[PDB]
Amino acid sequence: AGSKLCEKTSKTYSGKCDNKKCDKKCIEWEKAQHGACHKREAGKESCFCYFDCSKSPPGATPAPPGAAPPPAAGGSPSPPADGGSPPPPADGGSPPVDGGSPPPPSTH
Repeated sequence: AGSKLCEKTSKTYSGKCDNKKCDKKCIEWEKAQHGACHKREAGKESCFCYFDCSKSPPGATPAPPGAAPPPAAGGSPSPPADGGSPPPPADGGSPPVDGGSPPPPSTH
């Protein structure tokens, strides 16, 4: 009938290599359970995700490439970015005069 684990190797991830993006994209594209990213081989970033398929027995026994997954690793980059900082109020010049000017936006 069916009962095992299915893992994807960025077979449809595309785009840059991120942390949450790799996982989200995995569950959004491959509807997996958990995904991760790793840079290696000519600097090529690969995304590996694992999700229960068919039934997923208590033994797991996924479908790896060669039965040799990556180490525990410890990367997952995600610096402090994007914290609420929209563009200025579109006044309208025509011709354009740059616009903006001080004071500066929020978040020092």
